[PDB]
Amino acid sequence: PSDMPVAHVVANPQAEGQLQWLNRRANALLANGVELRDNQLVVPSEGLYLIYSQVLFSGQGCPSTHVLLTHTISRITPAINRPVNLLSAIRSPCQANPWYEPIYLGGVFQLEPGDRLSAEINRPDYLDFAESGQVYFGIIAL
Amino acid sequence: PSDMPVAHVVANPQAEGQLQWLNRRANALLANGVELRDNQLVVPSEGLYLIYSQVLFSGQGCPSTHVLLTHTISRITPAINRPVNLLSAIRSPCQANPWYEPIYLGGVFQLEPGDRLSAEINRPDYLDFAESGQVYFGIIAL
Amino acid sequence: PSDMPVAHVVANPQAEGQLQWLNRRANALLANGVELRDNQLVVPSEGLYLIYSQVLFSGQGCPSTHVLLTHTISRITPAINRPVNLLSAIRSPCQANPWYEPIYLGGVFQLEPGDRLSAEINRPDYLDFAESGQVYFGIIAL
Repeated sequence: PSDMPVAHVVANPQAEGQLQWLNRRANALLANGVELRDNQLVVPSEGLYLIYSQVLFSGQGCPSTHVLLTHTISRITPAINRPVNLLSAIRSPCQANPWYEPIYLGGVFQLEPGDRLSAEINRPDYLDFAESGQVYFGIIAL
Repeated sequence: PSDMPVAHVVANPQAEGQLQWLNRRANALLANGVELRDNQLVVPSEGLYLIYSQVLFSGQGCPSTHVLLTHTISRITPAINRPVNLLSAIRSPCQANPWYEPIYLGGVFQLEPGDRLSAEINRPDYLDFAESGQVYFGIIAL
Repeated sequence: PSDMPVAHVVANPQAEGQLQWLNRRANALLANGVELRDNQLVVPSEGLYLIYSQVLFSGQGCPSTHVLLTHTISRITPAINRPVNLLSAIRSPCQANPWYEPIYLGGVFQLEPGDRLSAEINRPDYLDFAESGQVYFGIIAL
């Protein structure tokens, strides 16, 4: 534990089905006001924050070529409750023989106290996580 | 609600042709000394800065296989008027059937007041600033 | 000037064989306590750190399809002197036309004084340091 608000949650291996964020420990972090509610991060005070997140996709051979992987970081203010696209990226893996497609999103944003941030993916069934650090989501107060 | 120099500009949808950075946007930034001139960021004081940027490429089927996507972050010091390769990455999509190839660049650098930073791409025809959060460029003073 | 611990080492072109981190100056960093020993970064004090790294892979035509590129950032505490995956990602280039697959890893972690951090890759044969800004590794104290 230390100064400024901070969070660094990680995927859930046993949650084989969806993308659930957990407060584990190597240093998976979550303190100084920041809390995890409804699988989302909640900022404490007003200020500039650094938001980042990565997800790894994995597949055993392509179906056809109509496959698209997406990762996004939306911001939900308390006034409204809509998921405005802060950081978004897309990937088209296609076109034994496995395939892997990682995605990283990073950026600095001005956040207001009470805000709710989240990181979602469209195809949580390719979501790879057969190892520590292959998918995470975090933020820090600057 | 702020203090250190900071910038987080984004692509321009209507600039269908080139990569133009904009700031007059809700969750976008550009303040505390940092200004956007000639489509480039300009640092205020001397110090360590975090520079990041992402771009998303999109295509509708490959031409052949001789296609290379590149994203770079160069530095230009006032006196020495010359681009310095700070962050660079390359991608080869190729080898009906669309393709999405994102690229993220991040790093911490010591900058001198008056410096001019920029983020460029070689094939602005493959640029895909479709939805929000897809293509951006920012920096922050640590 | 600045005063928190910081490091931003880069690949070694002439080290044609392995991934060697170098710190001369500039446009890379390594100061304020942080040192580079045994090709690894060593933290000075206890606190939250931002760790990032990127590597670029390059190839001249695929062998078959059984090729996997990996980049990882392991930790090593004073107590248990063994690695600890902090950030890991994988990529599969294959599904004489060349190819380019970059990988970026970023995250915030709580580090204890005396810790040793490193960034490794499984196939240092494609590790592409032909240009500047293509392969780097750094950290900063928040």
